[PDB]
Amino acid sequence: TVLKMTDLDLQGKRVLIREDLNVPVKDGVVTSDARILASLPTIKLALEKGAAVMVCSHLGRPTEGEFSAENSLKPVADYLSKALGREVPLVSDYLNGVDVKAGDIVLFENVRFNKGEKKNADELAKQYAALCDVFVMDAFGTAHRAEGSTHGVAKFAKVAAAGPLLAAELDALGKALGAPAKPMAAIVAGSKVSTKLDVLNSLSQICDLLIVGGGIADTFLAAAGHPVGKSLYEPDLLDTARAIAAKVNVPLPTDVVVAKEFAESAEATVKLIADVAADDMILDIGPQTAEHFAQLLKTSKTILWNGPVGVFEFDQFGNGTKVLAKAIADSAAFSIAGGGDTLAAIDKYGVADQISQISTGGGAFLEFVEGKVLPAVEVLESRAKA
Repeated sequence: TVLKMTDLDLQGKRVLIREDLNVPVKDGVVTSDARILASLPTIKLALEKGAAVMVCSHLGRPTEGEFSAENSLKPVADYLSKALGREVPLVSDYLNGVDVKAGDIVLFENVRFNKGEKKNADELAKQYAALCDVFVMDAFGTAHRAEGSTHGVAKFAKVAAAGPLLAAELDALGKALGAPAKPMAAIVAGSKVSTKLDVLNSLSQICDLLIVGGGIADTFLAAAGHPVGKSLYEPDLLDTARAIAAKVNVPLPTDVVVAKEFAESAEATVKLIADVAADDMILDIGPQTAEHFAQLLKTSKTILWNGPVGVFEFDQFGNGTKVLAKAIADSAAFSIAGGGDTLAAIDKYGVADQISQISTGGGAFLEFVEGKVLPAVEVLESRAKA
């Protein structure tokens, strides 16, 4: 339970809003704005509520204590000025005081230039908190970090609350992971079981079908005694995968698309799983597997989508993910999706409108799926109780 900015009285109050404005930038220009688009209703509501608004965010992982022009938020100030129809100044020196009136908005320079940001320094947290009456955390994609402007500031601000976007992401994730409508399917892909072990084990206690992809799928295929050829798997994790497959239904591919190499002389071939050669690379699920998986997805009432099932930027290895994306788009289930490759797949196959919730903050998304405490949410919950 956290305080909500929407439930607050903000008229004439100085409001520091931590947004996730960490967008691609090239040559001083924003080249994609999904994170900014998502945050703008928060910014607009605070202004409508009578606030003096200070927006802050990170950009990249610059060196603390230096100005790095490539990491400056000036392109986001340019963008916000055109989006809001008003000059939105970038404020490059603010920890010692900033002049902002009710009804106005400024954009702080990159919080990660500040010495003490990454390690959550009290001195820095207190300087943030001194600039405002209310601190609002609205950046779910950084909620897994205890940093000066994501966590420390909320220790010391007079009032500390969640923003509308943070609350909405916690709600949707709570919907999919708290007690989901059954049956619940999860798709988890990646290069290694070991690197997503916490995700897999958590979902094993939550979902009813666990569709694995990529190198995770190779280890499950190996653990079942299937040949995976020249495809990455972890022999040491074989017992773990078998334990996971004992806890939850993990359907395995019945057919796959293989190639020996990426070359103009190579052909992409569908084989049954038993016929994978020792020099074949497993690069997509096969058409029978894709049909079976699609039928499973359209029977589910909840879908967690965390990964493609093939190297889909190659069309010869894209059928599995195309079919699965379309199935999720057609399915009656509440679907949530997260992870960079997943969003790329959603964009490529044009199903974004048909996904119930698309999380843009991968790392914090996975931590929430794993059952981890999110420090940014934790500090908000402690403030509310006290």
